[PDB]
Amino acid sequence: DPVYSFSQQPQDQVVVSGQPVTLLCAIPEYDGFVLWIKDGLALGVGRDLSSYPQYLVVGNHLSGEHHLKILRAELQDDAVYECQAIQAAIRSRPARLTVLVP
Amino acid sequence: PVYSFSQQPQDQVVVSGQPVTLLCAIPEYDGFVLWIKDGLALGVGRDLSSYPQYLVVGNHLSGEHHLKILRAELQDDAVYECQAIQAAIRSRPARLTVLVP
Ligand code: NA
Ligand code: NA
Repeated sequence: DPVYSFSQQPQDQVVVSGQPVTLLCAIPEYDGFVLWIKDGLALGVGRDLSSYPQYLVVGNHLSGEHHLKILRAELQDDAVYECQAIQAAIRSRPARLTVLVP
Repeated sequence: PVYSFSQQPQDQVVVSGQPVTLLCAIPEYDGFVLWIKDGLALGVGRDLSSYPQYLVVGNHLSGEHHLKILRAELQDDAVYECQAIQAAIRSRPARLTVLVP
């Protein structure tokens, strides 16, 4: 089987516009590339999501954490997100973020 | 999108054992390009070192990021797309049909 497994995977969430949200992703003992995918499109490579001011990879990389923080949820963030590892060739379960607008 | 594909991959039928190239080009784009196979990214840019069977080829000066499958096998029958991170564009998906003797 895949040498690697996820220790944490992102979960579906309902959030309010303007609220931060952290989607969890962790892979123990894994020192390769991790990508976050939003509706099929990669947001960046590793911690470099510099094309998206609204998205930040956080968590303790020493703990194998690659959490996606959406700093201020807006309706455009209502999407399906997944975490995947290139060298490990594994994909997390997909997580739907529901954004509700005040 | 300030950027667009000059070439995108097309569906292709190939026999097991033969190489096959999937075209992808984005003129004047100096950001990241990824190849995606059945929803999974194969590498970043020219670094597809996790897969000895897949090489990115083509003239990078002309913005080409062609995927060369060196020796098609049954496990390579899949849907492929190329996509650009900073440009935030995805190509059309290309289905590679691999036929076996
Ligand atoms: Na960012
Ligand atoms: Na390779």
